[PDB]
Amino acid sequence: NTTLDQIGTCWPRERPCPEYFNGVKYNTTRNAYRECLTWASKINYSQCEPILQRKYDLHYRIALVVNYLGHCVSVAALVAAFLLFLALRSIRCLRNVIHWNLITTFILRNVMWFLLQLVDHEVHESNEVWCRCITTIFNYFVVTNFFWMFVEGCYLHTAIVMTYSTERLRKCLFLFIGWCIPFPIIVAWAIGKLYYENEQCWFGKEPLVDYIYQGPIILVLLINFVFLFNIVRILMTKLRASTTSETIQYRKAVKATLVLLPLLGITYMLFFVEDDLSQIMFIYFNSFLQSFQGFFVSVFYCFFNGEVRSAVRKRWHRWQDHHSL
Amino acid sequence: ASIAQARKLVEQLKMEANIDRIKVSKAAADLMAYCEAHAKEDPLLTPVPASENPFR
Amino acid sequence: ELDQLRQEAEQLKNQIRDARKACADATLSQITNNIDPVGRIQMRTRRTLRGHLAKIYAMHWGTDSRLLVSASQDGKLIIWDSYTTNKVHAIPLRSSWVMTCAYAPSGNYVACGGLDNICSIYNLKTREGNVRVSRELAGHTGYLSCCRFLDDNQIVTSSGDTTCALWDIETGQQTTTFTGHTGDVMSLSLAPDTRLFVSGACDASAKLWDVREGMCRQTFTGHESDINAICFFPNGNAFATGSDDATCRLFDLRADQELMTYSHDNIICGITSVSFSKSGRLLLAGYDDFNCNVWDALKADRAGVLAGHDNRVSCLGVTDDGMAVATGSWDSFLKIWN
Amino acid sequence: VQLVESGGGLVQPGGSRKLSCSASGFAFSSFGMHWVRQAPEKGLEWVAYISSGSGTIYYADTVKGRFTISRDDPKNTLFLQMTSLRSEDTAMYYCVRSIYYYGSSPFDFWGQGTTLTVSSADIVMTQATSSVPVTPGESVSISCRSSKSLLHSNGNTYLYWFLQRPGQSPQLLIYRMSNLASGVPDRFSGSGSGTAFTLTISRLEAEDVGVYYCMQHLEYPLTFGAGTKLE
Amino acid sequence: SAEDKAAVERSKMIEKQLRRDKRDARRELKLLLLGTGESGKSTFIKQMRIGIIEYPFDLENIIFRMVDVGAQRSERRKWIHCFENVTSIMFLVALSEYDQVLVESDNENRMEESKALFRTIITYPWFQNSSVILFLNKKDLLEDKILYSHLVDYFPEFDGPQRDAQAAREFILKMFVDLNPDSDKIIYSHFTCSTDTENIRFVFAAVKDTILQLNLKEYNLV
Amino acid sequence: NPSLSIDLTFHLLRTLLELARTQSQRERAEQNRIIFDSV
Repeated sequence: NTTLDQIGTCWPRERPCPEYFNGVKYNTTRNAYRECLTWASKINYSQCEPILQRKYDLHYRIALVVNYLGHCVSVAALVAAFLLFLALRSIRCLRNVIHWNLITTFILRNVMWFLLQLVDHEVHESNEVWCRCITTIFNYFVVTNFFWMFVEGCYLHTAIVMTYSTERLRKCLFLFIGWCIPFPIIVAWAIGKLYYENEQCWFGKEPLVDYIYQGPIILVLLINFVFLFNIVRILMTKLRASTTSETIQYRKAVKATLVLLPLLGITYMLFFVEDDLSQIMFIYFNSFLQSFQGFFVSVFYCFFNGEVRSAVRKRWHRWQDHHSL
Repeated sequence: ASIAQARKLVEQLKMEANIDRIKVSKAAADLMAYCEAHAKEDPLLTPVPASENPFR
Repeated sequence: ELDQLRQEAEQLKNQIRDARKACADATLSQITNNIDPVGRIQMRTRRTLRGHLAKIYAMHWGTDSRLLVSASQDGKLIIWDSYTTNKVHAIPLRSSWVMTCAYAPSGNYVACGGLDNICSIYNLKTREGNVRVSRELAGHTGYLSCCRFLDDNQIVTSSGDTTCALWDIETGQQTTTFTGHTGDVMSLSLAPDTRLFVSGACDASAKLWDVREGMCRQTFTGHESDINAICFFPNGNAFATGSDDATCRLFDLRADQELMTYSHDNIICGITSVSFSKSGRLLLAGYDDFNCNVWDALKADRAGVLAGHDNRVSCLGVTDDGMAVATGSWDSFLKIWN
Repeated sequence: VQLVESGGGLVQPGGSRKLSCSASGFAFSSFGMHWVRQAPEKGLEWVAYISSGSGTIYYADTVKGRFTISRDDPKNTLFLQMTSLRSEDTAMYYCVRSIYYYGSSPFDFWGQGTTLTVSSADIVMTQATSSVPVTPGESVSISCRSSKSLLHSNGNTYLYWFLQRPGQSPQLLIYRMSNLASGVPDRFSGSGSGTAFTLTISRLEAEDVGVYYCMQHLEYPLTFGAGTKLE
Repeated sequence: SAEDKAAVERSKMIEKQLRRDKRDARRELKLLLLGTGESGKSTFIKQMRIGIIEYPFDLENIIFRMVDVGAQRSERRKWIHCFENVTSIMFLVALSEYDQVLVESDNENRMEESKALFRTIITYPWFQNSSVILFLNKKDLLEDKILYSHLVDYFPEFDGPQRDAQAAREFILKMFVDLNPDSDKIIYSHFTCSTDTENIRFVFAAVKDTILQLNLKEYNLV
Repeated sequence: NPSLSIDLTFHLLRTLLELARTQSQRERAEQNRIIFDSV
């Protein structure tokens, strides 16, 4: 008698292979065959071969481990710097407020980075609410960090170019710029992404929505690059006036440029955009720069900062004298 | 002018030398007695409860 | 004539030293061995006053223990409500470079001054409702270092031109001068009965001045360095002084010599301000160590420390009833301890 | 130190008037300002308060929603825009200046006054005696009662005493029952508990004739007493 | 209470005025002018126009406050600490004072007192966070005096022509600059006279450079 | 397919998810081969 098989196909007393079985796609060009003795219990599945262009997986696991180590030690340094900024109540100036907000944004994006590690392919395929919310919040903290580096660029450029405007600036403007501006931008991004591309969780990409948030960030980097140029120009003028020796001039200008690079975000412009070796070194180097950017900024602008070190020393002397008695 | 200043210093030392000085231990005991007598009136040595302290 | 006058002055100083040694049967520390110590000091901040833009230099408590006046570099002479941290007055100054201030015992007037060499007296109780200049007491060639009110008619000042002065407020002229010091006079502290006060100067010697007679009663050449601040002991027969040599010196008027030295191995910084507690048992002193030290005035031991400031401590005061301790530093904050 | 008022006169019911108060001789911009009203057969009734800098505004329960208080600091002039005028609103109006802080002397100057003629949970202040015949040189004891305790947790009891002489604007006598007002002689004093108040006068002078007010300042709206005249 | 709330509102009004005065204090820049009466500082102030003495003046939008303490007869050690917040310390000294001596009429030049004051002020720890500006006045009078009186009596270390006023200027400048033991700081020098109207632009440029150097040090760029 | 330095985090996340999906599909394909050989 004629009955259905395990898929639901009625056999004669030759059929194509099924399209899917447990999620795996098959090539349905070839036919399966049923054995006969009255039907036999054996079904010939030898034709139903499953179908499975790759990049080097080992180098991406190495990049992942490097990112884990960099972001973890960056988290440690940012937590230390955050506690130092909260314990030392003498640190009040606008520069340090901007740097504190930069630290806050670095630690928030690192926490979001940690939160987005436990994602499998099923979370990607199924556009769940929590996944796109985590993606939107992460992108929000990213664009917020970029806007705070814009604030730092504008403040630094003003301080080096316009000594009057340095004092003209107030925190009431920069707190606005660094908090109110990214919110409708990320909201417009979320709306455009929900309208246009809602089949997969929002960290995915398809071969225009991301240009809403990626667009101004590059422009920010470009203008900060212009800012950096003017600063170096003035620095060179100072190097002409102060040391009057080309060796010292170049050593100081190079050290100043290298330390200004992670603060202003210009590291992302150093390696901007076929060749697998060049692409994997691109990913390696940008992973290095990104994972150590927060570490380098926190360490250089907190642990090497004269005012901060003096406040730490004074606090330590206070503690030792209080507890010794 | 330095002669007049020396005259003023000499007369000041004359005025300060010819004074009555009390026994040092007696004055120290008087200061101790003052500190003892007003100890209950000193809210820094004696803690003040919340119902009396205007800062609590 | 000068050499014989100098020899006579040296003989008189030697006679004074011999009398001081003759009456020095014991020091203070040799009889306080039988009294219990003050023990641990656990004072805490009760209020923080945040209203200053630049370095604070001086303060003075009111006699009601409720209002205080403070002076700062930003040109605001600010009168504070100690209980509710309300700002009572913010008096604009003609010259922002103010070093001292004073509060009248009646609450009607305040005084201020500094590098302008003018003692300015302001009236708090006016028909117009605003605080305006009532008197400009310009009579010095050096900076005004300290002013304290006796009443609404007479004020005692000390300045940097080696002269101390009793000023008549109503006339605007000096009542009398005190030309005894050889260096800049830094501070004065008034007796509670308004008859005597003690001044100190860069010549490392304290002088007791009689307000009405116009003469110096006692000279104490007991210091190694510049005297910075003085606070008078409440019983009228003693006082305490501070100086740059990190030793705080407790002097007795009737003994006519020093009673006690305060020093410690880990203190190398000078003294900027001093004050007494109500009973006189606890001596408070502000140092360049960014804190205020609580010293047991009878046992000589270190009783405690109040460390709530970040910049150099400039001013220290205590209420007339001893209720609260107030400190101020160049970090533009005031702190109240209890 | 002058307050010159205008914008009064005789009006019809339902109309509106803009009162003005020209301030001179003092630092007007730092002061809080009051409008106070008094009917011919009644005592004073408080209308409205505006703080210095216009930070806060308070109205009486019968005033809110109809009258608008405003000020112009650079011209030192106080304004009051009064609409929906009723026959009950006929009164002598007063422009009052005050400062509020510890040790201040508010209500120490009352304006000239202007005449305007029109064709529940509050604290009640009770002065049962309408007048007392007196003789110069004798002492006087005048009581006052409050419906609520006026003793606040900070220790102060917010009672004020006023004198309104015949044909004159009210003059401040005593504030917070311990601090005598400037310009007032030391023969006036006050005492009492949190609810039972006494004004004591020794060696009475001829110039002390007038109506005496007790007032509470614990909570807004402010209320006045009926008033006791010395005859 | 109503009085408590009104007192808080008045305190907030006072805080608003304090914020306004804070903004004005930020706009204002303090400048300390040191020097003696015989240096001709009144003519310098007259050129800059177009107890402690205040000299405010305006730029196009920058407000400067020059402070003159030279009238005071006092010992600097017990009051000068209040000038830590001054951006730059200006020393106005005349170049023609080498023929002049102190009031004691002994063998001590007024330039020696100026050098002693120079090093005494620089060695104060409160002023090691700011710059030094050196104004050398009476250069035309220097030019006349070097021909009247040869450059030999107070200058045993001078190497150059005894009538060369430019060599005199450079030598005196060098001697002043060599007195600073701290290589972290720079001295901004200017040659001025009673007819030099460019002193205000020297002050503006020197203060701007001081601010830029303080920023570069604060930024850990040098 | 351009790759920007400002999207490296999500680029690496996408790549790692593609690799995990590939390994999961390979394992499931081997299990399905076992099932079909058994059936």
